[PDB]
Amino acid sequence: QPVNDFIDTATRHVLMRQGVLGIKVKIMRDPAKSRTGPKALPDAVTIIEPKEEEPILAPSVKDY
Amino acid sequence: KKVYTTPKKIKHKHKKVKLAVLSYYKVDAEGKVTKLRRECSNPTCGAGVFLANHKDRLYCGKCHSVYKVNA
RNA sequence: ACCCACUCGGCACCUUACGAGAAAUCAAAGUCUUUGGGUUCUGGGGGGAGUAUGGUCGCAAGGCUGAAACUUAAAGGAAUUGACGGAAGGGCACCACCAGGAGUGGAGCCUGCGGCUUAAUUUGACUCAACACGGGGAAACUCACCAGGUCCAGACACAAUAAGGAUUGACAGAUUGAGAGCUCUUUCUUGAUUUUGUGGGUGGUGGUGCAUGGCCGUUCUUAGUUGGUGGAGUGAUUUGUCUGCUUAAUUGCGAUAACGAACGAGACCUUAACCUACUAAAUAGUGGUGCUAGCAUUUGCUGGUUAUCCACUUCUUAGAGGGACUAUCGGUUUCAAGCCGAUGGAAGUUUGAGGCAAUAACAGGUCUGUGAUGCCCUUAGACGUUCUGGGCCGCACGCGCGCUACACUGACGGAGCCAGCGAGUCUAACCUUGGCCGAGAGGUCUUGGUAAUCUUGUGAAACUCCGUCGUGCUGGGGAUAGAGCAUUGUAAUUAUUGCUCUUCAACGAGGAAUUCCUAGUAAGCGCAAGUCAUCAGCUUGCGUUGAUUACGUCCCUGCCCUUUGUACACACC
Ligand SMILES: [Mg+2]
Ligand SMILES: [Mg+2]
Ligand SMILES: [Mg+2]
Ligand SMILES: [Mg+2]
Ligand SMILES: [Mg+2]
Ligand SMILES: [Mg+2]
Ligand SMILES: [Mg+2]
Ligand SMILES: [Mg+2]
Ligand SMILES: [Mg+2]
Ligand SMILES: [Mg+2]
Ligand SMILES: [Mg+2]
Ligand SMILES: [Mg+2]
Ligand SMILES: [Mg+2]
Ligand SMILES: [Mg+2]
Ligand SMILES: [Mg+2]
Ligand SMILES: [Mg+2]
Ligand SMILES: [Mg+2]
Ligand SMILES: [Mg+2]
Ligand SMILES: [Mg+2]
Ligand SMILES: [Mg+2]
Ligand SMILES: [Mg+2]
Ligand SMILES: [Mg+2]
Ligand SMILES: [Mg+2]
Ligand SMILES: [Mg+2]
Ligand SMILES: [Mg+2]
Ligand SMILES: [Mg+2]
Ligand SMILES: [Zn+2]
Repeated sequence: QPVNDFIDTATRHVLMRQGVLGIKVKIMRDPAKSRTGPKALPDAVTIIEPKEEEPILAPSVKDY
Repeated sequence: KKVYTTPKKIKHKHKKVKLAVLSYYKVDAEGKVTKLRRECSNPTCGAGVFLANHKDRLYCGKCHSVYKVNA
């Protein structure tokens, strides 16, 4: 499906003196810009980066 | 392929004759002009057009074919 | 005789490489451009050729010595990647077997192919990967073929003819299959649109698919491709990408001069399964209520009523979510990836079935899909086109896909009586309910539907029940043929199709061989759609009834992978 989604293909027939040539063009668009559709490949698996903690600290409690 | 055959005799064409024509008309000694060959009473053939004289047969050629007036 | 240590001198092997080399490799092939221990011998591109000639030795065969002319741009070495093998080792698979199912191969017919025949029987394609294929079911059309008849739709440029008329058309007759003015007779008509010529176009189901594009099929039911940093090598390259294990998978685990990634696989997408949770619905449906029929009557049971109202969303529809991750437990295993069993679960075989699908190869098929196309051919007595008629169907016979059958798990006759995927008419005649008529086929009058609204609950068929028949080519089987009725169409003859009576063939389970298939599958059974005016024995799908037997292997066959050989690289054609 991402093919449907992200690649755009066109074949044109250039008619030259000696015969004709077939031109095929493929363009793959950046998924991260998709504006209106999946923002990535189905493949894509990002893990959010954890936060270096400064734990310890014996109990205590705030009052408001 | 094969090429050529024929029991001879190739069909021709048409010519549409010649004729230095429209002498048919008679003008007297200065100079009354009388029409030879009657003209056609069809409202699509304003009386300039004439009728050919065959046998029985008078014929409007301007009517590309049509109508068979006969005297 | 044996064991240990040492030491001369041998035949060898192992590991390394400071070092050498074009490399393969080498304790010499090292101590060489930082070039000298002593010495002998041989080579100077490839052929011509160890040939000619002379000498010499030999019994001979022949040995030693040993040229040139001429010809030629490479011959050659080592290694690398491919490609191929009628070498070796592993694997993978119902287009392979195993266990079986259902058959085809035998028969009648249908249908494609060859062959023959023919005026013509248009043509492409011939192992899987040609032969119910070209969506190829051809009565005209299609159509390309054959017998014949018209027309130019021959752009444009120059030239010529020529307004005293360049050219156009025709009635009747002749003619012709033809009510074609094709041609001719005849004599009007037309008015610069044409005609003639050359040049140039143009069309062409003409050729070339071995000139091409595009598309498609095949290898492939396969698992392969590539770069970053590091390691190896002067280099092309290699390692990564690997013994093993595991997987449908270069899928992973693991091993590890590699580490970490990308394409392909997976992911993704579509469809089938699960939601009494969500949002709803007179184009879907339930319960209640009225109005109402029948049977009982004791409240009951079974129906009618596109709105008589009320409520709901379980069944139907389709939006949004949710769900499964081989989960829990256990066995097995390098307790690794995984595989196996049990439980739970709508669902645990990639959940089932599909879509999409890398790099690369083929002189695979298609110029007969294209106003895609190069080149060649042809172009007015056309290979353009159209009209009439025939032909693709022609039948000693070979081959392939099929359909129907050989009956009693059946045929026939009454009766029960249940799907799913679909499709339908505007400037038109498509899908057709209902009523009459008709034995049937059909006919006729109306009708609903541009559709979840009507056809249609598509009341489909196998199937189920009660009967008749009773093993007899029988009432199994329905070829062939006669006679009649209708439908489509301008047209049905060589019989489009449908109905009816009659005729009642082979076929008594099919030799050698051979196809397909593992679960809602095989097989049986029908339906809708494509085609379609009319014609399905074909296909694409659909649901209905619903098994037996594997859940393995490398024996056959096909392929893939390593190893290995190569003088191949246009790559064993
Ligand atoms: Mg090699
Ligand atoms: Mg078997
Ligand atoms: Mg058998
Ligand atoms: Mg014709
Ligand atoms: Mg010309
Ligand atoms: Mg010419
Ligand atoms: Mg053409
Ligand atoms: Mg080709
Ligand atoms: Mg091609
Ligand atoms: Mg050919
Ligand atoms: Mg399979
Ligand atoms: Mg290096
Ligand atoms: Mg490899
Ligand atoms: Mg619901
Ligand atoms: Mg269970
Ligand atoms: Mg070829
Ligand atoms: Mg083509
Ligand atoms: Mg045919
Ligand atoms: Mg076939
Ligand atoms: Mg019956
Ligand atoms: Mg009658
Ligand atoms: Mg109406
Ligand atoms: Mg009988
Ligand atoms: Mg019968
Ligand atoms: Mg049909
Ligand atoms: Mg067909
Ligand atoms: Zn007139």
